Amino acid sequence: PVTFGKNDVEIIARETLYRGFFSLDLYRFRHRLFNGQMSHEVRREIFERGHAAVLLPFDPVRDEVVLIEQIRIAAYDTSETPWLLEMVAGMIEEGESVEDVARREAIEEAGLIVKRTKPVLSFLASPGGTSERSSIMVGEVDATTASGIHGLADENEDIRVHVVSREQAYQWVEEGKIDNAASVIALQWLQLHHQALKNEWA
Amino acid sequence: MLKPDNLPVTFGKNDVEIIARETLYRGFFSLDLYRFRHRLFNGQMSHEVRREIFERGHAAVLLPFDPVRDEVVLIEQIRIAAYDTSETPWLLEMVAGMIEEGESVEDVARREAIEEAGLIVKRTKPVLSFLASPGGTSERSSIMVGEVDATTASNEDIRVHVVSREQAYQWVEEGKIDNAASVIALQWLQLHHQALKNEWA
Repeated sequence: PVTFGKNDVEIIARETLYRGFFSLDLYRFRHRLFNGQMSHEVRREIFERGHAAVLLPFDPVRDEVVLIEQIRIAAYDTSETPWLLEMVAGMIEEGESVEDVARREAIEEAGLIVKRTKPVLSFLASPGGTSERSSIMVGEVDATTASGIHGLADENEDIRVHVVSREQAYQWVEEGKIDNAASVIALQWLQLHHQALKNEWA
Repeated sequence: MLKPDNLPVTFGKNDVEIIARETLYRGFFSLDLYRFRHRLFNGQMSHEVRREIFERGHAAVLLPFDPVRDEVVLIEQIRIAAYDTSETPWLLEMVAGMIEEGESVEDVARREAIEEAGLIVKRTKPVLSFLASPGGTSERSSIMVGEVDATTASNEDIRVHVVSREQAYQWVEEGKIDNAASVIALQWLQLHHQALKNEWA
């Protein structure tokens, strides 16, 4: 299919338009057009916020999924509520692996000690404006052990764990009740592979 | 009075107060700082919270599906932001475009299908609306399935690719197609293709 590669791109320069917790960078480049010629200089403002590890907590025995609820203020303007039902996830630091970030986050966010893990899919959230890549892992979990609300809150990350059947979690995606990219992709993947995953982990 | 809306979540918009939004950078895309306070699960109100949010508008996405030939029409184009974590920045994607003032998702999807893939969409059906990455961006993308005749597909920036639905899906499985919009749309299609083909029979 795709034939053009990095040798068909000429990155002239990159600049940081804003640098705070996250960064907004300007990529200035030329690339090959489908007629074979090179383009003029193109400018693109890219949102740089590192990359993420996502963990789909799935209990094979109970056929349940563990969801974490937390506020995502960015969802405010286009959603009925900024509190979303999500997957366990966290930013990949230094030389951490996607598996260890996923397993560590399952402990911090859901109080779950993941057993067997298996890679799922790795996706670009929105290639047109952010470099962010998210790698999904499905982790074998015992849903009966998720933690509850924290008495003394972590105001940087206040989470409430929800345990639902796999079928209901999938239905909520179909219904738009779960609509963040990581959860949609992970739960759609589960719906497409659950019998095989259950048999494998049986 | 009317009963409140049902929420599968604990708190709603009335449980958070946005103090103000400050622009960190303004270009065609912007980076804002939301300052707010919100109820905590332990029943207390939080301290002010500050988050940087990438504001880049919202998009309409169209999965071109030919139910009779069981084919999908993909578009190929460079996405420079994919450069640092992909072998090549040229990605296989769905037809897509930004929704502007006074335009419906369907208007945009139908227009973009013509200018990106030279396709005249017949019936459309809403699939799913997703938040790309709510932890850092407000971007919302609404997906629709557009009924097309894959034989009528048709450019210096975008190349059209007609493949079978199974090929497109297998490419998602192997990681060859890995942008959120395409993965979601094609996984949706893989789960609903027979029902859809029957509906459009």
